Amino acid sequence: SDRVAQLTIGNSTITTQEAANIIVGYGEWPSYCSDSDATAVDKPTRPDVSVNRFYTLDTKLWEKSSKGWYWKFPDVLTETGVFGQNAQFHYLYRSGFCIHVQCNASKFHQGALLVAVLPEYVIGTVAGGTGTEDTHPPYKQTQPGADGFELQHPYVLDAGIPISQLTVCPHQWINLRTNNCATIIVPYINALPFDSALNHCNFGLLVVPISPLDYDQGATPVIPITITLAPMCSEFAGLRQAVTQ
Amino acid sequence: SDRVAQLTIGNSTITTQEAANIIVGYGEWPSYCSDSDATAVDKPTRPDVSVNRFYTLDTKLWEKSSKGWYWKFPDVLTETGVFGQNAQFHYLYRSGFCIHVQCNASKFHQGALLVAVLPEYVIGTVAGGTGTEDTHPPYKQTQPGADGFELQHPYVLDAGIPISQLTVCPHQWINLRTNNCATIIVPYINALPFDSALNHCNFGLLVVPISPLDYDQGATPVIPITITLAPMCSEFAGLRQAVTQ
Amino acid sequence: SDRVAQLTIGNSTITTQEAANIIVGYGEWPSYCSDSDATAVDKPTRPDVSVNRFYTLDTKLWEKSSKGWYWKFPDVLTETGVFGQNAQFHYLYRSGFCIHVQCNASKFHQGALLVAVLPEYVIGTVAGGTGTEDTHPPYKQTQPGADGFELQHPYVLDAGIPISQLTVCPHQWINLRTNNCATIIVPYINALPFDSALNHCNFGLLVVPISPLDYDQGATPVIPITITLAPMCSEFAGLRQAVTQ
Amino acid sequence: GDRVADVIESSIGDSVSRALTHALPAPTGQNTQVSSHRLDTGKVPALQAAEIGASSNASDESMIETRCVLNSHSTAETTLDSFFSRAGLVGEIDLPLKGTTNPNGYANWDIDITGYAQMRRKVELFTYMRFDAEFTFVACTPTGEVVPQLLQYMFVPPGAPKPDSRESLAWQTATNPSVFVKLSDPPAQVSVPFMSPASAYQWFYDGYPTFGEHKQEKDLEYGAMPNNMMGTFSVRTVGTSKSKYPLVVRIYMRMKHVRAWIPRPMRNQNYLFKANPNYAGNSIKPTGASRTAITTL
Amino acid sequence: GDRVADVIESSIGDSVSRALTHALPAPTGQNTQVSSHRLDTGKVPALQAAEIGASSNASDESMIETRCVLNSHSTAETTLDSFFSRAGLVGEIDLPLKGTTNPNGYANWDIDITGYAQMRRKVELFTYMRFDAEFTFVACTPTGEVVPQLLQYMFVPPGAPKPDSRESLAWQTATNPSVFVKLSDPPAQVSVPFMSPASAYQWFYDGYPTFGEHKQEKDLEYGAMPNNMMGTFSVRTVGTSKSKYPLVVRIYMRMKHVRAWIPRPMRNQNYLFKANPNYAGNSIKPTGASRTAITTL
Amino acid sequence: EIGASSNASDESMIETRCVLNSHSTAETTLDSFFSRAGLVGEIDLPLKG
Amino acid sequence: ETILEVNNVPTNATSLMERLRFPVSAQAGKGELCAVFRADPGRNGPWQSTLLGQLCGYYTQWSGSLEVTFMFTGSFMATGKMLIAYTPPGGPLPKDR
Amino acid sequence: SIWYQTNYVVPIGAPNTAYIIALAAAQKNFTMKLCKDASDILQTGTIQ
Ligand SMILES: CCCCCCCCCCCCC/C=C\[C@H](O)[C@H](N)CO
Ligand SMILES: CCCCCCCCCCCCC/C=C\[C@H](O)[C@H](N)CO
Ligand SMILES: [Cl-]
Ligand SMILES: [K+]
Ligand SMILES: [K+]
Ligand SMILES: [K+]
Ligand code: NA
Ligand code: NA
Repeated sequence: SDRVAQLTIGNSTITTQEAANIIVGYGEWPSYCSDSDATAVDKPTRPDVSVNRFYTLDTKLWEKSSKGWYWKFPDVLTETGVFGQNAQFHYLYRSGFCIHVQCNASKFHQGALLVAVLPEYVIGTVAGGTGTEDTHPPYKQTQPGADGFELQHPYVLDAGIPISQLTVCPHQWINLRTNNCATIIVPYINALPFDSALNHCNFGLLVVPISPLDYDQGATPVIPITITLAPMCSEFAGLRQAVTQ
Repeated sequence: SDRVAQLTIGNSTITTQEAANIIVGYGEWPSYCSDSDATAVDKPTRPDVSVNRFYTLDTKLWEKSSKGWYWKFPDVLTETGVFGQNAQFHYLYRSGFCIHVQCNASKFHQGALLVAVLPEYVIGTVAGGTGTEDTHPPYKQTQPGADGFELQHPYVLDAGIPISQLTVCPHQWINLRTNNCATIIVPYINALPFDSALNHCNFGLLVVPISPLDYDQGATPVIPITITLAPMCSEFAGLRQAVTQ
Repeated sequence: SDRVAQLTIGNSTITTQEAANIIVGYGEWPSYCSDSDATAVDKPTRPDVSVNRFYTLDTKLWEKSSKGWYWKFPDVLTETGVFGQNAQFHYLYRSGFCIHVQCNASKFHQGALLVAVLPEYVIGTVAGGTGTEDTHPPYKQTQPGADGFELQHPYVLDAGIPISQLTVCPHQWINLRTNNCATIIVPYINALPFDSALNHCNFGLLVVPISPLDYDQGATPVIPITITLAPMCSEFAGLRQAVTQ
Repeated sequence: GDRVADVIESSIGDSVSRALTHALPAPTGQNTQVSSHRLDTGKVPALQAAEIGASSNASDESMIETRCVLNSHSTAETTLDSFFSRAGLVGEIDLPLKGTTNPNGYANWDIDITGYAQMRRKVELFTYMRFDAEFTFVACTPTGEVVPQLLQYMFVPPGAPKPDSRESLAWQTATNPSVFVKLSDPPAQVSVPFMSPASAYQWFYDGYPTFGEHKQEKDLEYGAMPNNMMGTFSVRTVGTSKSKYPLVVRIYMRMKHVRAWIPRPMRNQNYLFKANPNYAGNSIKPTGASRTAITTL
Repeated sequence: GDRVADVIESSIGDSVSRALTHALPAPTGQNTQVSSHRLDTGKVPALQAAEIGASSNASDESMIETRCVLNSHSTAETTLDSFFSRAGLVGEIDLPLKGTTNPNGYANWDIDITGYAQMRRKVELFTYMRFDAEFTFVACTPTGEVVPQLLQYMFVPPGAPKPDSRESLAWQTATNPSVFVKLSDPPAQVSVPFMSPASAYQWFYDGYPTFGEHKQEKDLEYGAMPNNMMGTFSVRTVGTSKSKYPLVVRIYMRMKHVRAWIPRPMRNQNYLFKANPNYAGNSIKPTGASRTAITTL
Repeated sequence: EIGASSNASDESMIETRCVLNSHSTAETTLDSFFSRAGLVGEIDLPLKG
Repeated sequence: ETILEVNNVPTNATSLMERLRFPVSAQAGKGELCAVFRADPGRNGPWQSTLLGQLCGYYTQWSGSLEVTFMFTGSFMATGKMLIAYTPPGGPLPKDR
Repeated sequence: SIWYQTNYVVPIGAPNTAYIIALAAAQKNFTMKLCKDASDILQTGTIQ
């Protein structure tokens, strides 16, 4: 009754029989922008069911040596479905998200993933190693799209900050002996009421193994991690031609 | 809700996620001695939290060939902590006990221990084997201290009485496929209101394998049995110098 | 009716037929620590009768040439009885004290002792005599245990302060032509609600002859001074293993 | 007075024995109620968890279809007095003419009822027992003949002087109780109160009577309970000259006004010695009978 | 709950400090009442028993014949704030150009007011003291000249990084409080709260700060009270280049909102070391002056 | 795994006494923490350079 | 709650993640020590990895109770019982359970 | 200090080693006082 769950939005339904409750980021559900917080004057478009629905975007393989990955929002979805089209045809965008990370193994496998959402996840570089070069991360690294990107130095989250404190952010753990998914609801987080879905990623999703995957030889060795997410309360404004960058 | 339990007394807390309820010996909780049952006139001392708390005293290894063990109360504790000190400095003592026996294995191990409390557990000898010698058990056998003692002839409980009827005494079973602990609460049992903690053991604790331990080669072979106990409602009187025997 | 007295606490009773009233230090009786002054959250243990009772710890011989002695509290008692055990097993301690100093002679003997309690009695050294060396008193001198310690320079109390002003502290005199004992009740004095019985001595007891002992040849020449004391309202907290230092 | 909250909300000193169970009247065996078929999920009286430590709570009615049976069978014969208030032999004293034992017309018997197995096994079903008793003394010659002889029985509590001859001054019996009876009279019989310094006699005492080192030399005192040591029963022929007849005194005890606490497993090995549970290690026998296989009668 | 009588009638837990005495208002010295001659037996105010431990209760009126005197003399100047709320020197820091001490334009002074005798003797009249304080900083050259120099004072609580150079990053002072002032400005001055982890500062601590063996090597810690250790006062000339002027900073402290407990005998021997009562054993002097005989002035 | 911090308190893990806590939480407000001036810039105006 | 680095021993950059977890495994016997650490939140050591430890650094004094929650991440089929103890001031590192 | 009360037990087929993750925080009675600078200053030279 805390372990079983069904999430239905749009024409999509997710089920899980080994859940660990649901986290509502910063204790606040997503909502549409009020007339007093808004500034842009055109009437927005709110497509509803055709964009607020679950999209399964990618699968990674968890290996005994995996470092961890990240995805950026709304970047992961800007080229997918009717949501993508709207994000491309409109200058302004805003929405919340329901994130459902999936990973099942067996009662004989073990390991624990930390699944967290970090708003304004700015990536740093190793500065030429010596720390004397002011190098910058390239586009494919700051906005990896649906493929996500692998962390080079998980301990400092590729940004000079301790992953040990990442739990100060909305998160759940997928500890194999306990659950097989993480569900996080994130409201729209920004210092502006609407923004560009292309130029700005409001938050990053981090999936990092903290207790490494293990099992005895002979047990299924391919343990996938699949990412499914749904935009909530999407609004778009400032219509013109479609743009991808 | 019968399987999960938390026992907190003093500065100590025990948890178990595979319990089988709690037995309250002879359906009576421990209590302090009333003014009408009492006879000694000095005002007793009731140390409370510093003596009524859990003490983990010993660990035994359960082997496929184990015979069983016993411990005597309050003997097991007369040299431990503030309780021991009080038992030594005072002629008179009385208390009840919360006994928690621990033993976890795996869903592939098997076996069953009988955990029982037998008041006035007088040990007998084999009488020189032929039964013609009136020999007596030595001190280390009648009051083994925290180490306990191994039974030589479990079937007759080293006292000429059938272990098959030991269940007429407050008890629980630790049957590995079901639970991993036994919890028994024992009130003060004696024909006198207070007594010497040194000269008299009010009861013995018996932990005897009745269905032998078994498992296939390759499964963890070291299966410990740990004894944790807590005095309840301890009272001491007749103060003088410390004495150990 | 000011001269006769009986002090009974625990299983001990003191009598005197030549008293000079009772001093209650700083006009305040000992008490337990209130819930608002307290800071430590564990429930304390208050052993009562087994620790708040009179302990006779030492006897000194008063000689025509005696300099004086001091004892430190609770140091004098940390290794005695159930009190000692509690002081050793617990980090925190607090209590008041009833001090009864005894000294009888005859109607033909003479002399006067000053019996005083000095809170936070820090001992100093003679600084290598010349005063150029920053030497420090050793442990056996700062915490002499039940034996007490003899003053080297009573006039400055081995601490650079005048014994002539020691009467600004709770005190009584044992002037042989008048009385044969001194009784002082001391409340717990500290800037903290509880403290370590081992690392900190709350006060020192001083017994110093101010008018030297005298008598004619032929009168009993052995005039003992015996120290008897009782902790009052003892409380202990922060339980763990026993520690002596 | 008490000002700190923890002292006020304290249960230190609670002298009330909180009991989880209570006795109900039960003069007859329980009746049987009509039951029918039950084909239901969730409810399952047949399934148990013996690990808990309780006995099964399943009844006839929930396991098979039963009729109504009104049960008038009495439970009166299984009360403790019904079971114990029957006189059994607990002592035997020989007063022979020629012999090694009690050859001088008198004998001192320390009161201990553990010398005879029938009685001993019944009382040892319990740990503590409190009761009054009726003692009957049957005396005759070794052939069971009745001869014209006068005897004196004297109860000697601990600390009273034990006679050491048929003419001991102790037989003046100015304070101890004595019974003067002829062998030709019916058996002498008296009532005895509950005499222990304790609230009950205890057949098992796991301890030592005194403090000290418990060196092997004094291990014969393990389990020795002075609270059960009621004294000596002394008997003599009443005369300054030796009796013309060899005598035997059999002592029977009948408990009454009985209370017992803490039931224990019943003895399954032969008794060897008085007041001590030693058993023959070379002859440990199964509690009952055996058979050759678990699949045949 | 508590059923045994002794638990019910117990005073265990009484947290009320029962006081035998109480403060009364006393803004002026006590008056004198008229008294006359008394020639009476039984009543004797002149006779005392100093052994009791109390001071004499005899008054002027009962020892001589007195007139009436209405005393308006105020008691206000002997309150603790009147006595202590006067600023005295408690520290001196040298910042020379050439030298062995603080030669690099900065200095760290551990806060300890026991380095100067006037102030130290006054506060040591009590065992415990709780108060707020006003600190004033007077800076100039060693001749008392005022030069155009900018200084930075920083309070470094225990655990904050102490600067180790005039250019230490610690001078960024993002959280510690700092005062930037010119020698030409009036003395800098600030208010400081009561900062101890304890309820009071204590000038005497008869104990050790840590557990363990107290071997002679670590006897320099006897009497060390971390509760009085408030941190470091750091000062520097504000620049990356050395100052053109030698400087001296004098630190004055003025207590206010003072409470004190447990009076003690006042120091009668010279002070030798900070926070420790060592005195010169070869020069123990009488508390005051002497004369040649008890019978002449 | 749920993502929340433990809700267990002192009272439910050990036997506690009553403690009336007057310790203030005022110094950990954001203004207490941040309203303290720190160096954020340094500008050099040299003669030669 | 943030991650406490009880296993603050490895220092090479490629093993830094190992600091976030410590192990348990089948012991061959009895009452073995698994790990130890000081409970002082503002002291160098394990607590420096926690946000509490870090915020603690901006304050000279602190007061209050702390809590450490331990999550077991072995397989569902693994069982065990551990004794976690807190030793108040004055007690030296326990030599045995 | 953390001790083995009994033992880590596993059946055939499950790993013999497993890990524990510790999470720490303060209780509701926790407060702090006397704001000061942290012991670390995270810069070596000037930040460019
Ligand atoms: C004038 C004749 C009077 C005879 C008096 C007989 C008194 C008998 C008292 C009943 C004692 C019950 C048995 C008590 C203890 C056991 O025998 C053993 N000592 C147990 O170790
Ligand atoms: C920006 C300038 C701020 C200067 C800060 C000054 C804080 C001073 C706090 C008052 C401390 C009182 C003295 C305390 C203890 C004694 O000096 C000794 N340690 C006693 O052994
Ligand atoms: Cl700390
Ligand atoms: K019936
Ligand atoms: K006046
Ligand atoms: K509060
Ligand atoms: Na059932
Ligand atoms: Na008078």
